[PDB]
Amino acid sequence: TQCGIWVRTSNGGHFASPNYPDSYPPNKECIYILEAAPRQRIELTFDERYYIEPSFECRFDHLEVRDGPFGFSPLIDRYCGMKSPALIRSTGRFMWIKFSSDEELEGLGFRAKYSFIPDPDPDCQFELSGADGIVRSSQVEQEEKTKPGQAVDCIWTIKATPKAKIYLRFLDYQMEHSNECKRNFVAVYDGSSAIENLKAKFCSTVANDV
Amino acid sequence: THVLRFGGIFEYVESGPMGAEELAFRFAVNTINRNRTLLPNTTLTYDTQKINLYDSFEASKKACDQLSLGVAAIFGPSHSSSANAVQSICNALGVPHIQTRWKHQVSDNKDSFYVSLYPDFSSLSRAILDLVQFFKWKTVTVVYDDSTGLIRLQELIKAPSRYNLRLKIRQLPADTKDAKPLLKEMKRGKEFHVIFDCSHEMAAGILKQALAMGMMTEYYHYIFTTLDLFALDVEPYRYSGVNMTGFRILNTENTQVSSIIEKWSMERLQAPPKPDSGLLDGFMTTDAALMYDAVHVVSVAVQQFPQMTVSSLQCNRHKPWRFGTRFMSLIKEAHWEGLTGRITFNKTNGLRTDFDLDVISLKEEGLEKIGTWDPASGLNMTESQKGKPANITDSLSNRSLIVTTILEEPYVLFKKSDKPLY
Amino acid sequence: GVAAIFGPSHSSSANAVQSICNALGVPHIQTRWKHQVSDNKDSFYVSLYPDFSSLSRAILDLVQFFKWKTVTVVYDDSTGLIRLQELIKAPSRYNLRLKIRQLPADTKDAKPLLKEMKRGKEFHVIFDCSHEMAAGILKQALAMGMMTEYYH
Amino acid sequence: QLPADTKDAKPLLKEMKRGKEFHVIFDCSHEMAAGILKQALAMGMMTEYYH
Ligand SMILES: *[C@@H]1O[C@H](CO)[C@@H](O[C@@H]2O[C@H](CO)[C@@H](O[C@@H]3O[C@H](CO[C@H]4O[C@H](CO)[C@@H](O)[C@H](O)[C@@H]4O)[C@@H](O)[C@H](O[C@H]4O[C@H](CO)[C@@H](O)[C@H](O)[C@@H]4O)[C@@H]3O)[C@H](O)[C@H]2NC(C)=O)[C@H](O)[C@H]1NC(C)=O
Ligand SMILES: *[C@@H]1O[C@H](CO)[C@@H](O[C@@H]2O[C@H](CO)[C@@H](O)[C@H](O)[C@H]2NC(C)=O)[C@H](O)[C@H]1NC(C)=O
Ligand SMILES: *[C@@H]1O[C@H](CO)[C@@H](O)[C@H](O)[C@H]1NC(C)=O
Ligand SMILES: *[C@@H]1O[C@H](CO)[C@@H](O)[C@H](O)[C@H]1NC(C)=O
Ligand SMILES: *[C@@H]1O[C@H](CO)[C@@H](O)[C@H](O)[C@H]1NC(C)=O
Ligand SMILES: *[C@@H]1O[C@H](CO)[C@@H](O)[C@H](O)[C@H]1NC(C)=O
Repeated sequence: TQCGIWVRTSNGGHFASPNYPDSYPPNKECIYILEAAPRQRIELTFDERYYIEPSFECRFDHLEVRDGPFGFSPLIDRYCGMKSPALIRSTGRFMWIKFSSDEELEGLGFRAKYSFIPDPDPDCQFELSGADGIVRSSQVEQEEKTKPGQAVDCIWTIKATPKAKIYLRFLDYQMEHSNECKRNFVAVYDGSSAIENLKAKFCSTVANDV
Repeated sequence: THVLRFGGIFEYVESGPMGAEELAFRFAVNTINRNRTLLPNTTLTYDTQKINLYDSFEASKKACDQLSLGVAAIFGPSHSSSANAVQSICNALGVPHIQTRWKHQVSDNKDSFYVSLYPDFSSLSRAILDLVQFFKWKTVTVVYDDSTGLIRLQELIKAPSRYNLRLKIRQLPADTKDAKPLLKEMKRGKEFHVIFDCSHEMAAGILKQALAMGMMTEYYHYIFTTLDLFALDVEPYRYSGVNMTGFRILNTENTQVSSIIEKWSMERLQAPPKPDSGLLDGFMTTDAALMYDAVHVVSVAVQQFPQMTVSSLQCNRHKPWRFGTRFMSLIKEAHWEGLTGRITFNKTNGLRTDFDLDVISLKEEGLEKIGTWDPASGLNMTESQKGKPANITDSLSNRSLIVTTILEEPYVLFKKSDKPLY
Repeated sequence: GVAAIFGPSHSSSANAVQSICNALGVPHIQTRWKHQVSDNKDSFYVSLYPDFSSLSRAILDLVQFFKWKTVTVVYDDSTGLIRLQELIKAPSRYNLRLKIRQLPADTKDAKPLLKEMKRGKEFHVIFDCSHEMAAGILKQALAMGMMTEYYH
Repeated sequence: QLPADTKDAKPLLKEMKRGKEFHVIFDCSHEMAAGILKQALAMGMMTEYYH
C-alpha cells in the first residue's frame, strides 16, 4: 500500500514500484490490480530502469504477470534481473501484478504503461450496507443479470457502517459438486480483488465462518 | 598473390618420427596446395621448428626466428607454459597466434590476437553436468591427474552449491600409472559413478587396472572428459556390462571426413606399434584433428584478403604488423566445416564455445553414438528405447479396481471439512 | 650484468623469466606463489612464498581442531582451486561437506552470493581472497546479517 | 556343460549371469580352466560376488 503512482487513468496508471525510483523498502506485497479498462487492456511496456535482485529461479525478489485471476494463472516467467522485460499483450480483462520483496535488497524497481487498444473477437452488482444483510443465491436468478446455464462472475459487494468490522457467517451452504474447486466455489476477499487479502475459499461440504 | 608462409612450433621427438600435430600441419598445407579450389592463385609454405615443450625461452627464440624470417601466423607450441610465452610475442608484434590445445587464460590478460580451436572447458563442463543429471545421479567421484584439471572442471565442482549432487574429488598418482591404491579406496567407498579428467593415454591405463580389480562390472559407470575416447582399444571391455559414456567432436559420420582419415592412416606408414598401450590404431586423435582445422580456418581468412604481404618484424625493435588488426578480425569471423564439425569463434574471447558434440557410449558392439550435445539446445540424447532385443518383464496390475459406490448415510457419505479433498 | 633476478611475481610473467634464468644460469628468486607444471625441468629458482602444499594442510588442520562437518570454501579466481587442492580433496578421506563457491566477476558485489549462503545455513566459511578483497567482503557481511555470534 | 572344444564359452557365461549363479564348480582341466577365466574376466564375472 506504500506503492506510489499506481493511481489509474483512462487506461494504464503507469503501475510502478514502491517509492519509484528511489528504492523499494523491505518486505512488501503490493498487488497492483490492472483494471484492463473496458474494451482495452494494458501491455506491460517496461522502462529501461529495471533491476530487482537477480538470483537463481528468482526465488528471491521477483515480479509476475499471471494471465488469469490468480493461482492457476499461467505465468510467462519470473522477471528478476537487470534487463527490461517484454512480450506482454495480456488478453484478459482481469489482471494482477505480484511484486514480492525480501529483507535484504537493492535495486530501485520498475515502471510500465499501457499499449493495447482493440476488442476481443457480467454486471451482477449488489451494493448494500447497514448493520446486517442477507445475500442469497436466490437473487442471482431473480435479479435477471444471469441466464440458466452460463458462466457467471457475480460478485457481492459489502460496505460496512463507519468504524466497523465484518464477520461473514454461513446460515446455509450447499454445493452441487463437493470438493471440486474448479466449477463451484465461494471465496472471501477482504477488500479489493487481491490474494493478499483472501481469508478462505470454500468448495467442500462445510464452510467455516470467517 | 604468392608464397604466404605459415609458422610452426612443435615437438622435438629425438628418436622416433615427427609428431602427430606436426604431420597434420604438413598434411593440411599439402592438401590446400594440391586441391586448387581453396586459395586458387595463392600457395602456402611452412616454417616449422622444434622446442622442448617446457622451456619458454626456447619457444620464444623459435618464435622470433620465425618472425624475423617472416610468417603470417604462429600455429601454437601447444603447452600451457610455452604457449603463454608465444601468445605475448604475437600480441606485441601483430601476427595472430592460432593454438589447438587448452590453456588457462589468466582472467586479467589483455591479449587479443589469438584463437583457440580446442573446445573450451567452460562449455564442456556443462556437457558433463548435463550427463550427470540425465543419468539421475546423486554422487559423483571426479578424478583428475594434474592440478590444472580443477580449472577444467570448475563448473562441475561448483555444482552441489546449486544442484543436488555430492562431489568427492580425487587425484591420480603423479605419473606412475599404477593407480590401484586409488581404485581400492574407491571400492570401499561404494563409488560407482566416476568422472575421469585425463588424456586417453592415461584413460587407457586406468581401465587396465579397473579390470585387474573388480571395477569393470555392471554397477560402475564411467564418464571421460577426453575427446579421444573412440581411439581406445575397447575389445576387453565390450562384454563386461560396463558403461563408458563420453563425447566425440570428430565428425566421423561424414564421407568427406572419413576419407581424409583413411588418407591419414595412409600417411601414417611411420606408425610405432604398441600392444601394451591399449590404443586401437594410428587414428587421427582430436589434438591432431584441430591442427588440420587450424590451417583451413586461416585459409578462409587469406581467401577473403588478397592484400597480404609478409613482413620481417624484429623482436628487439617490435612494431605492430601492418595488416595484423584486420587479418585477426577475419579469423574470429570465419566459419568452416572441418573434421571436428562447425568451427566458429566467440567474439569476446576467441574461444570455441559453440560446437557440436556427439555423445558416444559403450555397448556390446563397441562405441556407439547415442546422443548429441549443443550449447543452444542441450542434450538431444534420443535413444528411444525401441531398437533393443526382447524379453522385458511387465506387470499389468490394474489394482485401481473401480468400485461403483453411491452415497447413502451411514454407509457412504462425504467427510465434513473446510479444505478441498480428492 | 646481474647476479640475481627477483621476479615479476605474476603467474604468466614469472614463467617467462624462469626459463631465461635457467638457460643463462642466473638464479630467479620468486616471492609469490606460482603453479609450476608437474614436469617442468627447471632448477635455477627458489620461492620464498609459503607453499600451498603446506598452507592447505594448516587450513585442513584448523577445520579438524574446530570439529567442523561443513565448510563453504569461497575463492575469487580459477587458480584458487590449485591453492586449496588438499582441502577440496578432503571429503574423500575425512567426513567434511566441502561446498565450493566462487565470488563474482570484475565487480566487487557479494550481495547475491552472501544471501545464498545464509539461506543455505552456511556458518563456517573459508575465504580464499586477498586482504583487499577480504576488506570488501567483511563490510558486505556487516550490511547484511552475516555478523552474528555464530558465523565463523 | 561347456561347449564342445571351442573355448569361447561366453554364451554359457552370459546365461549364468542372468540366473544370478555366483557359486560355480568347474570340472575341467587346467588348460580349459585357464581359458574360462579369460572369458569370465572379459565378462563381468571376476568380482567379489563370484566364488
Ligand atoms: C562466449 O559467448 C557466449 C554466448 O555467445 C557467452 O555466454 C556464455 O555461454 C552460455 C550461453 O548462455 C551461458 O551458459 C548458459 O547460461 C544459461 C542462462 O544464462 C543466464 O543465466 C542467468 C539467468 O538468470 C543470468 O544471470 C546470466 O547472466 C545469463 O543471462 C543457462 O540456462 C545454461 O544452462 C543450460 O540451460 C538450457 C536450458 O534449456 C539447457 O538446454 C542447456 O543444456 C544449458 O546448459 C548455461 O548455463 C554462460 O553462462 C554465458 N556466460 C559466461 C560468462 O560464460 C560467453 O560469455 C562468452 N565467453 C565464454 C568464455 O564462454
Ligand atoms: C549401459 O550398460 C548397459 C549394460 O549394462 C546397456 O544396456 C544394454 O544394451 C541395450 C540398450 O541399447 C539393451 O537392449 C540391453 O538389453 C541392455 N542390457 C541389459 C542387461 O539390460 C546400456 O545401453 C548402457 N547405457 C549407456 C548409456 O551406455
Ligand atoms: C444502529 O444503531 C443506531 C443507534 O445507535 C440506530 O439509529 C440505527 O437505526 C441502527 N441501525 C439499524 C440498521 O437499525
Ligand atoms: C577440393 O575440395 C572441394 C570442397 O569444396 C571438393 O570439390 C573436393 O573435396 C576437392 N576437389 C578436388 C578436385 O580435389
Ligand atoms: C587468379 O589470378 C588472376 C590474375 O590473372 C586474379 O585476377 C584472380 O583473382 C586469381 N584468382 C582466382 C581466379 O581465383
Ligand atoms: C534432435 O534430433 C532429432 C533427430 O534425431 C531432431 O528431429 C530434433 O529436431 C533434434 N532436436 C530436438 C530439440 O529434439
